[PDB]
Amino acid sequence: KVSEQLKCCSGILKEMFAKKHAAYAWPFYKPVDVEALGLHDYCDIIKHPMDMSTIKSKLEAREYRDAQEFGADVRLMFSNCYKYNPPDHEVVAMARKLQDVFEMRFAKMP
Ligand SMILES: Cc1nnc2n1-c1ccccc1C(c1ccccc1)=N[C@H]2NC(=O)OCc1ccccc1
Repeated sequence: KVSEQLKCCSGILKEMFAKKHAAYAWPFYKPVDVEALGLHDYCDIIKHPMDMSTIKSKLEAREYRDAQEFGADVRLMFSNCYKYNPPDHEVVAMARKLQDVFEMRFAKMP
């Protein structure tokens, strides 16, 4: 069961990285580069930063003990985005589009 669900989770992340979703997924590929982006207050507001590459590394290092732990990291990524940015921000619109993809696949896990 657990190995099966983590297998599915790897398939979900792979979909999220796929060219099909690149136009709204790209901001989540890597850790937020606060210095490059000039986000002086990002670490004041966001205590547990998360991104798709860190999630990929954690999967491949077999650091998730079940699918819900993986699920909580993905949702943390998205929540950090919603916490930091105003609701009308361009990056929030992208986050919700990508969360469409995640939530639909995640719910249909065996
Ligand atoms: C993820 C995530 N969470 N927040 C943010 N990203 C993020 C992470 C990585 C990369 C981009 C972003 C974008 C973003 C994404 C898409 C469009 C616009 C902004 N916006 C970032 N937020 C912000 O205020 O950037 C200022 C800004 C605004 C405009 C330009 C430069 C800097």
